Amino acid sequence: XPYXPKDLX
Repeated sequence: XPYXPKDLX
């Protein structure tokens, strides 16, 4: 997604 860790996105 718009902000977070690599595998969240």
